[PDB]
Amino acid sequence: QLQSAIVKAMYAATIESELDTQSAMDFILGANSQEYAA
Amino acid sequence: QLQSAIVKAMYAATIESELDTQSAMDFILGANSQEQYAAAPVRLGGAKVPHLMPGDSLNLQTAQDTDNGYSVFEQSLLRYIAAGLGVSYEQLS
Amino acid sequence: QLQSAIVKAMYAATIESELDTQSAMDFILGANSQEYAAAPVRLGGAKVPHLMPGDSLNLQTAQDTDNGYSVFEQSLLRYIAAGLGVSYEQLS
Amino acid sequence: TRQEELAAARAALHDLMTGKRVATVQKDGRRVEFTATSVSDLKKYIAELEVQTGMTQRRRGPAGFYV
Amino acid sequence: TRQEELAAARAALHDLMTGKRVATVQKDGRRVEFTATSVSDLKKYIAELEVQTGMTQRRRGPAGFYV
Amino acid sequence: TRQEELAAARAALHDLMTGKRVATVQKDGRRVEFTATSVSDLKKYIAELEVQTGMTQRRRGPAGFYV
Amino acid sequence: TRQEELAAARAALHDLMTGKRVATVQKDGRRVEFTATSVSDLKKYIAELEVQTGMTQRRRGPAGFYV
Amino acid sequence: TRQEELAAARAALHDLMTGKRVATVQKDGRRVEFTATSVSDLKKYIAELEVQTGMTQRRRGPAGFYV
Amino acid sequence: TRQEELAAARAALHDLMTGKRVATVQKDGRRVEFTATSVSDLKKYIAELEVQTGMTQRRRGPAGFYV
Amino acid sequence: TRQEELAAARAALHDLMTGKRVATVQKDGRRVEFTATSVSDLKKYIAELEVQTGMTQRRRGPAGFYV
Amino acid sequence: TRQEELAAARAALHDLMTGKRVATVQKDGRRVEFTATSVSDLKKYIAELEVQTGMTQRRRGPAGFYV
Amino acid sequence: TRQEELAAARAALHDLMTGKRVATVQKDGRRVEFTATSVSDLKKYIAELEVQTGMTQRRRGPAGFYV
Amino acid sequence: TRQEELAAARAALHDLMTGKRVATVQKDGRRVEFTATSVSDLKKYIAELEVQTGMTQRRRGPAGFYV
Amino acid sequence: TRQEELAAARAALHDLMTGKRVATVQKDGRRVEFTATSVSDLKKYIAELEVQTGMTQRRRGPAGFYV
Amino acid sequence: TRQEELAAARAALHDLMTGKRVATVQKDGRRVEFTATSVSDLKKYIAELEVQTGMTQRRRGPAGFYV
Amino acid sequence: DFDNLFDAAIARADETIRGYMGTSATITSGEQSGAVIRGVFDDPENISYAGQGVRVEGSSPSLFVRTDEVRQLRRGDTLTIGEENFWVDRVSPDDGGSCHLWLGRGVPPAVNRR
Amino acid sequence: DFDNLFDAAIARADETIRGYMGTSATITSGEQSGAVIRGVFDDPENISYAGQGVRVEGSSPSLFVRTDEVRQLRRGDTLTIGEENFWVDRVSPDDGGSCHLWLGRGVPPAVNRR
Repeated sequence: QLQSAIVKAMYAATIESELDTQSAMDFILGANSQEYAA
Repeated sequence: QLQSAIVKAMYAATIESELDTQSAMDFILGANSQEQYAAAPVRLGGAKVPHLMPGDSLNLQTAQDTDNGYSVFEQSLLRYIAAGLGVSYEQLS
Repeated sequence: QLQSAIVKAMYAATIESELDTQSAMDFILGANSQEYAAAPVRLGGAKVPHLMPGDSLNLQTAQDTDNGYSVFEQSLLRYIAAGLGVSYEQLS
Repeated sequence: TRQEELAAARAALHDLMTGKRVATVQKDGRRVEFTATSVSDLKKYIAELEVQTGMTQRRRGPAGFYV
Repeated sequence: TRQEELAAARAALHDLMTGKRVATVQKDGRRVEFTATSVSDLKKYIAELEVQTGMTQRRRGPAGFYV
Repeated sequence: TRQEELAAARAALHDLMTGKRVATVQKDGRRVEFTATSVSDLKKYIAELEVQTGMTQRRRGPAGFYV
Repeated sequence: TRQEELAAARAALHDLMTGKRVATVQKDGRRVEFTATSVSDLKKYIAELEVQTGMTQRRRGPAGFYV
Repeated sequence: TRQEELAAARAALHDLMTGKRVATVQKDGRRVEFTATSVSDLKKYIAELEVQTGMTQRRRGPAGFYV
Repeated sequence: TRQEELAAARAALHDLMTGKRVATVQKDGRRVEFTATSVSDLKKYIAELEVQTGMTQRRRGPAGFYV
Repeated sequence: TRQEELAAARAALHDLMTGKRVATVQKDGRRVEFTATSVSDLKKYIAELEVQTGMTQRRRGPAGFYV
Repeated sequence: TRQEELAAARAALHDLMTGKRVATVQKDGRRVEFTATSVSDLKKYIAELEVQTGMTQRRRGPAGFYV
Repeated sequence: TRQEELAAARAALHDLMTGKRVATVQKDGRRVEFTATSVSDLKKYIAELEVQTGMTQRRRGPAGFYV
Repeated sequence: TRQEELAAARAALHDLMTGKRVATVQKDGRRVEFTATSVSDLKKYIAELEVQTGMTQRRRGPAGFYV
Repeated sequence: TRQEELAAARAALHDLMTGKRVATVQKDGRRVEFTATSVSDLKKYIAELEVQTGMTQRRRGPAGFYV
Repeated sequence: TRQEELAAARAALHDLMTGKRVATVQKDGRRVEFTATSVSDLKKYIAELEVQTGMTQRRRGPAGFYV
Repeated sequence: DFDNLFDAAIARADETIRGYMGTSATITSGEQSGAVIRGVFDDPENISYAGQGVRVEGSSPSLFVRTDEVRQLRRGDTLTIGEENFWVDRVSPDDGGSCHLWLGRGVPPAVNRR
Repeated sequence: DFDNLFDAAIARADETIRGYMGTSATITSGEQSGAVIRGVFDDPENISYAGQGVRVEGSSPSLFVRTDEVRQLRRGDTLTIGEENFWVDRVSPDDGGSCHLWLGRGVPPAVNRR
């Protein structure tokens, strides 16, 4: 039960788009690709 | 009821990609970085908001309350046997 | 009522897939098919699956196991208490 | 005959996917039509027969979690 | 005679799936069109008679949990 | 006459399922069309005719439980 | 042969996109009618064959947060 | 004429649900169209007609219970 | 003029239900088409005209209850 | 002059009800079409022109209660 | 000059609902048609022109209550 | 120039309302189609144009109350 | 040219509203079609265009209150 | 190549709005068909192009308040 | 080849929006049509390659907030 | 069976319509001699005037048999349709799955081969 | 290849129809000599009467194959539709993606050129 709470709480948000995965974070979730882990 | 409680809580979420499993979790959940099947464990970091495209989804099941009348129904049967055993209910339960 | 409570709880999840049921267990409920009572499943972590399109993982919410049954006994127990004369609270 | 069945259905998807599935063909006084199957349904059919045949693995069993 | 028509039904599914389910055919003043079914209805239909016949297992008695 | 009625329905199912139940036929000056019925309707009809007729058991009563 | 269809599909995507996806070409006494698919599922087919193709990276492992 | 019309209706239902509810008939220079009905309505018409007719038992008065 | 009216209407219901309500007729230049009704509306029309006519009781009052 | 259409419309209903409301008639270049009206609005038109005319009582003032 | 249109409207109402609002005519090269209005709006149209015309009261106002 | 179309539109409504709104007329080899609107929109069109025209009072500001 | 655009649009709205928006016109071998717009979009197409022009006050601001 | 195509598109809006958007144009044996687009998106293709061009402002930065 | 791909898309939007998306052509028996495409998806298609190609920045990221 | 994908499809087309339309044919004489063939019969009209008025109204029967079972029928052989008899005059070549049989009436006229 | 964006479309349709009906055949004699050609074969009817009556019912084969294979054919050369032999008589002009082939039957009649 404790493990389930972790994962269910862990994936907070989600974004979908036909755009590039790297590009989406740049234009949606701020990102720092201007300067492995996504 | 105890086993049903586990399983109903044992499956937190699901993913609905039409790709392969190995690519799906490497794009939606993470994992990979293997050493050299049992799929792949996922590190419990934080946040981890995934990018998606149409045709895929991440749905986490709400499951259901684990005591939907169980405890109160438990008391009733306990009262029943408690009278049968001739001992006070509060002592037995 | 207790017997009906058992069955409602005893079935928790369902698997819907045109795929063969053996592979369905393997790719959804973990399974250990590498090893006719179908197949057991080891209890572990979350094991989130990757069901293909056209599949489902419905979880049956069942229903309140005591949807008034205890209260209904209260009325019956009082009535039967009158028959035996002994006070209800002593009986119950 | 699964292996060629895999090839046939997979090719049947591709030509349909771009432009090349013939819904019907007409020569003067002699034409035939074929029921136009969907695209989603075929992929389930495509997905169905590949796993049941001797084709290699394409999906694994859920995914655990570790801290 | 279940098994042979079962294979024929399976064949018809394959024919229908890719391109071969002929809906209508036309000659000089001679045409006929057959009724067209869905795909899922056939899929459950073929599933119906494969279990009733003697072929191998495709269904297992639910699943239990051990720890 | 239920037995042959079932047999006709049995035939009328499989042929409809694959390709054979003809909606209509045209013969350049003479043509007739027949109303098309759902596959579900056949299965219901064939089942209820099957249970009422003299053939053996198909479906038993409700299932019980025991520990 | 992945690049063949991959290039063909994207070319078909562009072809279908502007004006050129022809569903039927008619010459006197010769009608050939192709089927047509939506843009979305067409992109889904695009979305699948390239990722299983060993081309450049196009996906990333979610997104973590740091204060 | 209860028995006669009931038997006629049952036969009509049988042929309709199998293959033979002639929607319209055309012979060059003439054509007629018989209207098409549903199947559930025909079945309930059959049921009410037979229960109205002097035939045997078909229904039972609910059901009781006993430990 | 109500008894023959109801008799004709019931016959019309029967023939429409079975096979025999022609909607459109045509004789190589002369054709007619009739508006088509439903089945439920026709049946309720039958019921109301029958209860209005001199035919005897058919529907009784509400049922009581006794221990 | 209210009973004439009362008879006419009522006769039209039965004409409409059974088979006879001609939707349209064509004769080799001479063809006219009549717009169709459903049975419901027809009957609910029958429902008032007779009550406003000298037709007998057909409605009663609610209903009382007494133990 | 409103009564005649009122008379025209109700006259148009009666024949339109029974059988006689011509949707279109045909004279082998000289054919026309008209837009078909529903019956609901027509009853509204006749109603609104009915009250505005010099005709007397038809619908009184509210309703009293007393013991 | 508000009076002319005010009368014209209202007359157009009445002509449309009964039977006379022609949508197309086909002389031999010469046909032309006029698209038609609804009636409520036309009715609204009647209301808005007349009030903006120097017409008399047709609406009253709310409504007072007195015991 | 906005002012005459209003005049053109206002005129186009009117004749369309009554009967005079031609959907299509055909002379033998020469037929053209015109897309028919809705009314509400056209009505607002009037609205935003005249307020855009120097036309006089058509709408005012929000209304206040005072005791 | 932005302002002039905007001017053409703006004219096209007016052309489509009133009566003149040619949908299908037919000559003897030769005819072509243009696709039909709704007004709103055409207005969108007008509106959003105004912002991205260097023309005059038509939007203001929200709206504050003050007692 | 993205730039010309983009350039073709640009004209594809503009010509389709105004009047020039040719649905079909007909050269007296030599006729062809094309599958119609929506406007949003085309904008979506023209959106994705715009940023995908080496074109300049067109959409920045989030938005800050300071008092 | 044949590199068409269409004829085999239309082969199914003819057998059902021949089942659904027309009757059986009881061929007599000829190399086939006693045999039964299914086909669709129709008898259109034809009036010839010859001289001033010599109207000789008759009919031209047709059968539309399937070519597989009517090979080497030849020409002089007759045929009984139900209760009445005819004699074949022309056998058309197959359209792909079947052909047309043109029937005379009464006895076949002589031979006149030599 | 074709400066019309339509010829490729219609020619591709020509590939489908020939592949979806009309069998395949091979050539005998002529420049092509042994070569396999797929088209669409059919045989209508044609009757001539000549004198008082000399009805000579025959056929009229046609192929409708794309032009590229059928180049340098001429007229004297023969061919066979599988088991049955024929011979080219007339080649229709290119439609745009194909052409029709008109066949005789049996041996081509002489030459009679010089």
